[PDB]
Amino acid sequence: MNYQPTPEDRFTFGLWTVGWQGRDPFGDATRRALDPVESVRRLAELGAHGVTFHDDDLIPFGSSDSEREEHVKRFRQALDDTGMKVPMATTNLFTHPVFKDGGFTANDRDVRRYALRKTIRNIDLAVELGAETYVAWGGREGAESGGAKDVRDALDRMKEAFDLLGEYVTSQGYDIRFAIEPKPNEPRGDILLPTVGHALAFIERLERPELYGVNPEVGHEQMAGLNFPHGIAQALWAGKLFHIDLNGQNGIKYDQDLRFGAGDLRAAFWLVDLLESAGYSGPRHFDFKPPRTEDFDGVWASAAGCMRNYLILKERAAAFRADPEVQEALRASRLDELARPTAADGLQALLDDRSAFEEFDVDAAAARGMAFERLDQLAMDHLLGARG
Amino acid sequence: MNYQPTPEDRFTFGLWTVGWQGRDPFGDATRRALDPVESVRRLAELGAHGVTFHDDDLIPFGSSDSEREEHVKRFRQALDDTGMKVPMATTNLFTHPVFKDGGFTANDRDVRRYALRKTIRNIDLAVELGAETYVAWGGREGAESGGAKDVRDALDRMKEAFDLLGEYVTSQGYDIRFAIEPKPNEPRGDILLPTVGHALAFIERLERPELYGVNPEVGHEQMAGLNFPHGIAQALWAGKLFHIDLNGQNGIKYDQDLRFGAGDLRAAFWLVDLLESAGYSGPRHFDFKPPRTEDFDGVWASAAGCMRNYLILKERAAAFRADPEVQEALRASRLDELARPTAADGLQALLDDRSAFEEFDVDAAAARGMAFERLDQLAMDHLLGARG
Amino acid sequence: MNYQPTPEDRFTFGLWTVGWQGRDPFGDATRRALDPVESVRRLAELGAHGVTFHDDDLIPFGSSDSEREEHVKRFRQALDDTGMKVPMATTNLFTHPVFKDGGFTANDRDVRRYALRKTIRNIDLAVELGAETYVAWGGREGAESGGAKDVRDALDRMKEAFDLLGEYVTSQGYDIRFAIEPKPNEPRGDILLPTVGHALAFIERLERPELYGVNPEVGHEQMAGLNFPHGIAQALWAGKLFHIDLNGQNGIKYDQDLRFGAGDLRAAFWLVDLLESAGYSGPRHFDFKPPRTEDFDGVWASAAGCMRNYLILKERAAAFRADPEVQEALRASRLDELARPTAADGLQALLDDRSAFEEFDVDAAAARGMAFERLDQLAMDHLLGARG
Amino acid sequence: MNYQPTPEDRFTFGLWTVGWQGRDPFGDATRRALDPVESVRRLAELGAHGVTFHDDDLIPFGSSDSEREEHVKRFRQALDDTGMKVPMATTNLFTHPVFKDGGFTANDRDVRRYALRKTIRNIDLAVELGAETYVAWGGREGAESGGAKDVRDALDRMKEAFDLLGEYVTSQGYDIRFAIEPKPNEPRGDILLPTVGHALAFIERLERPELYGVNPEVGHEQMAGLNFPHGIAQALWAGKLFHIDLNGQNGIKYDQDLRFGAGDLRAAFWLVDLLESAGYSGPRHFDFKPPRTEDFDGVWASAAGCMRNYLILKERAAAFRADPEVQEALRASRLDELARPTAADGLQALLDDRSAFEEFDVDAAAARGMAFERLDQLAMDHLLGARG
Ligand SMILES: [Co+2]
Ligand SMILES: [Co+2]
Ligand SMILES: [Co+2]
Ligand SMILES: [Co+2]
Ligand SMILES: [Co+2]
Ligand SMILES: [Co+2]
Ligand SMILES: [Co+2]
Ligand SMILES: [Co+2]
Repeated sequence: MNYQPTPEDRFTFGLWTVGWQGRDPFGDATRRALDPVESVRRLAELGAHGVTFHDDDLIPFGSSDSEREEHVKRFRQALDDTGMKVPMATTNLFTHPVFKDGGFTANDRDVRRYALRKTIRNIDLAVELGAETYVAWGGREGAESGGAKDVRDALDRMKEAFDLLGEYVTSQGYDIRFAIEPKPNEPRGDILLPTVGHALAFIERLERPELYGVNPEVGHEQMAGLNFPHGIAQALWAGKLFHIDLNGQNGIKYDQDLRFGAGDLRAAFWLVDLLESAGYSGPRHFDFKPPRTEDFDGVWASAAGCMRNYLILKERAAAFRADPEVQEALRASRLDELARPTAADGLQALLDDRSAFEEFDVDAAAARGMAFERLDQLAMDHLLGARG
Repeated sequence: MNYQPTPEDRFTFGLWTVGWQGRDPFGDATRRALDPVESVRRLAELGAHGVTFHDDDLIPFGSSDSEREEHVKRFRQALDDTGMKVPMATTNLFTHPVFKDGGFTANDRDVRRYALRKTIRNIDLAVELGAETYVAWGGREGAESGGAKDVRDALDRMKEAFDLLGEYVTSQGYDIRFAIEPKPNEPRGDILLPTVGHALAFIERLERPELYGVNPEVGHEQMAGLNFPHGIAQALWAGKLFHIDLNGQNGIKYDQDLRFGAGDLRAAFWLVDLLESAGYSGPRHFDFKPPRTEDFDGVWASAAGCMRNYLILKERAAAFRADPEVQEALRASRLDELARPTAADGLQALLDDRSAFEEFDVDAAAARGMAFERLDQLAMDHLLGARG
Repeated sequence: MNYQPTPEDRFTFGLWTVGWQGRDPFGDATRRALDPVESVRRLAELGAHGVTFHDDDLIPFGSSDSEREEHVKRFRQALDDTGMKVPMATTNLFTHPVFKDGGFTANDRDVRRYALRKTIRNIDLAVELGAETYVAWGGREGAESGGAKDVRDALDRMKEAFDLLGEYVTSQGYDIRFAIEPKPNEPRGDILLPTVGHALAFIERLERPELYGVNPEVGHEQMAGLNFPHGIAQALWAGKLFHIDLNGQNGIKYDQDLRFGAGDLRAAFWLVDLLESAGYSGPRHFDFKPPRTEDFDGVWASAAGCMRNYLILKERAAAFRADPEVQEALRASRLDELARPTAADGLQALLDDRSAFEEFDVDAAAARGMAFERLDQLAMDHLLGARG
Repeated sequence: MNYQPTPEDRFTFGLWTVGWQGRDPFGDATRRALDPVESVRRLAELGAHGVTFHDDDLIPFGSSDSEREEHVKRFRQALDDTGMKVPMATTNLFTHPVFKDGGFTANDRDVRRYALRKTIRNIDLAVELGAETYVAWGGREGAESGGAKDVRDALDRMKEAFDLLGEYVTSQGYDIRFAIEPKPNEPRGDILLPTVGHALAFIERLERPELYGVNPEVGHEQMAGLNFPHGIAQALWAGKLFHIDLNGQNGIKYDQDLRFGAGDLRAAFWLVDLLESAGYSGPRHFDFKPPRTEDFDGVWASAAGCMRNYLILKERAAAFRADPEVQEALRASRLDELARPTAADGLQALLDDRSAFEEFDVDAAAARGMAFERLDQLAMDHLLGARG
């Protein structure tokens, strides 16, 4: 009863994930840098479907046009020699000191312009490598103080930037969509569009909202103490789940970026279930960070554990939904009733319905048990593979 | 140098605020119930502008049509005898056991219908008393487990309900708007539309989004560790700030509902500033709870403290923005640059601009100090009224 | 492969657990009160070992000496008719309004005295029923403001109270020990001795520290974002784990008090393991609250789920420690090295050891991988009962 | 009405504070390294009393015995040329990869020994420079997983290390005391002795507890959502407040280390008050991090702001305690009653007191208002310097 991941599973990893050197705010790198080529081969041997990357992950900052091509060529040969795909690409607008006050919302106008040019350059490369989704994580978009950033003005600059990026893509006739990755805080005191909710609402104000979705991260939403599965549900409801970042997070605190399955285990189970039941076809991205206490051997074991955890949860969730005893329980809880419209008969009908108010026995309605505990235990028994 | 609140200040209070009996999950009521009439007179004497209420706050649950009128009549005379106004009204869809699984998103269809009828009934009364805004806090909309509620289905029921309420109002030709009050958790494990961001995004999916705004609460947003001022800014940017609930909250934990000014003091200062600079004209509502450790004398002192704190912060914020030294600091931080468009020259222009990339000196740009600390200290000195 | 709990398991429940009426800060009771006798029989039929209670749970407040005996007599017959035991008893110093400012640390001296008398009265009854541990949860000990309570003075009153209780017990020659249950916040803004750490340190200042331990709660420690298993470990290390309260908690927020197993599942697994490996013999108490959305049928299902979850985790933890592959992994991580003293050779020896500094190859030491990820995946595979 | 700090104020700063290069987990250094000598002169000109440092802050890692002396000599001349003192010193057991699994609790025995030797070496230097307190922050002491560290075994190693350090100091006849700085998490998933409470309790298990205190940090305690002033109070009560680290923290999240006064402003006011009323004589250390968005000019402005904020709060707290109206309010709240013993008359007396139970009118006692809101508003008016 083993769970071997295959390319068909659509499991992808970021060059920065297994490529993390282990540099933390209070420690130095515990591992040597990994050549992108090596990562592409190791991941392929593990059963990955593809890899994503930041412009600065593939081509070192300040690289000449000659070096640039050379870096891309090598990467291209690796993908060809393995069959790996590049479904998503993003831009690094947070590392370089120049982005200390942000990229698209930096107070310095000259910096904002540079941010757009650096991004557009990568979008072109992303389309060349075959990326279908372009993610944008504004890690420096925010502030540590109250009078340091006018959110109203910042939002204007944020929209302007995204609007321009949409005009460029549509002008080049590129078949690529944008995905905004929200984050509550870190490395900034407060980051703009901190949750999936703030990102979804901001997208509705863009000139072409149909060109923007959302790339929510398990750990990010949890950083604010929110229910990731619930967040994902809303995104799917609004048809904006263009991509997703899987990982682990131990409650509220710094961005752990643990391997998928870690941290909130039950949350992971409910997430996989929703993704499988909703029919999510997007790639199963893994934005994690192998612990700095591990070596190269540990890094590969960590990544493999991510795909394995997903497969295991996927199996338990399927068995949980296919279990008649569970199907019967769902009905006992009225899960089927929640699906039926409230007033399909219309407003006037509902207004003239005495059974809805005038002659509604609230006493008897309130006495009805929801039987939610029995259903949850059935879900727990399935997760722990202990069905008795 | 005193701060006497006047009706012109637009300070409003909820009947449940100063009317709180002090019943907590681990204790009984420490204060006797207050007759709505008494609250309307005491608040008027304090300088309040008006009071808001839940259908169940003014007319006891199960009240006969005869009792109903009687309760309203008395309340109406009090408002006339004092000049107090009723700018906002809401429905209690959380107290009664019948709403143990929610109101608009309850799994039981019969309950959902009853919830809509109970609401519509109050909307009518709200329009009669002169309410301009109708708030909806779905305190029971959520779940304690994963398989107990299908967020996708729940969102459908939530939209259906709001859509119907919009049809009723437009059908009656009522000049009233809706305001959704988000809350992360409590009393439910997880409440739907937990943040201002989730509420704003959900509103964009309604048939008539122009009829729905947002009533964010200081404590609620803080319950998720978010930046309230930032949240309010986004709302104003999207022109959805129809109402606001002021109060205090000590970090992340249960809903304290402390008097305005308490908890995050700096957050309160930045909030008042934004509200005053943005030109917010809506009422300054106070959704607080006088500590159960206080008597009737303490309740009045608590409410008065709310209006006083706002007035004090309002003064400090005004002095902070009018201070030349501060105006000069804002320029040093490039606050004025953040206001200028990024690429007003257009996309093609930005693409052909070598000064934005090809010949952009990032080294010199990165070396520029933001001078945010000096600005923040200037803001701190103003708040503490210690300008030296 | 079922897990039937037996009295030998030592599973106990509080009268307030399954007896919770469902009264929340925003809702009324959804269930009718349960007669203590009924709870004692239902729990016995489920396989419980015994039940605990607050003085106010068994004998209604203000009960006459005649009523008191009557309530005790009935309870006594139930225990005899079932074989259930009463391993722990506690006092209710939080419900009654009189305790609005606290019990042992109330500002009013007359209240503090009353609190001690009310407690002593119950200690006597606890010893009569056969209780071995007396828990003290200071739910009202704290404050909502800074100048409302002098922690230094409060700590004095707290010690005085506990010191007096120790003198009473030793004077009566009672064979009962005290257990302090810490809680970060709620219902008070901040509660004294908020964590297991603060309680353990405060106990070291008591006249007879050997008479005081600690009754940590899963949800409480989690309310501050701490690692419960780690907290329990420290308690065991200091030999102060006299009792423990099991339950569930979904991250940081109000006190959920969910059934054991819920909330942090992985945390529960590590907790059970430590309790089983350390040899904890104390009773497995369950301080939970059946969701108000459930009826009497749901309450029993919830309680049963608590015992079942423990048994399942107990099995997985045992298999995880007995697995050779795991034993080998522990060695690879140097878990065995952490057990060997650092400088058993002494200080002088360590000072003269050139291999510890002068000739210590830190480069090679740092390159050694901890192999913690492989061990964690092995722990995960065991928990999910998916060993492949 | 300005607040010029003087050496008499006892304001100290860590070399790593104003020396922070700005390297974050998602960004590079935005500022060039500062020569310790320059920091000692700039701080002196600002009015600082002295500076603290880690062994690796003054002497670069791997420095030869010849380089070591050279670094110390220069530093010594700076202190002489300015009059600055070195009240505290600490060891860097977190940066070097060798300490990836911890220092004193590392699984590798050879690493633990090296950690002790590296520490002892610095203790000697600390005593030479005139340090009175030696702080120990176990930033790497913890784990990211459950089976990666046996807290029981780890605690043994932690005690062994501290015990040995106490034997070395007493053997050398050094007049220096140890101070343990707790931290909930970061950079490790969970750090041992996460709160002031866990550190105080662990110290009571040391061979010579009289040689160990506690160095609590404002931001650290807040990282767990605890009340810093309350934490400090308990420490003072146990006479273990040997040192303290001042700074700012915006609720629950990563370690911001903002300048003193920032983050929780009210918490800062109550802290200063307690420190001034308790008579704390220890140095007012500032463990902060100047925002990476600032230049050298901003760094100095940030540090100056720390001393200024303390002085301002110190003034407001003094005026708040000296205000008769406040003194009268404290009495109205019974703050004076909380100071009087509960049962000075003894146990037997309290047991025979019918006025404490038999004839205690709880009804009238419960009706008494605490008047805490009035007192808090008086405290608020004083803080905002708005006494009307
Ligand atoms: Co992350
Ligand atoms: Co991500
Ligand atoms: Co609230
Ligand atoms: Co509200
Ligand atoms: Co609890
Ligand atoms: Co408990
Ligand atoms: Co810190
Ligand atoms: Co520190």
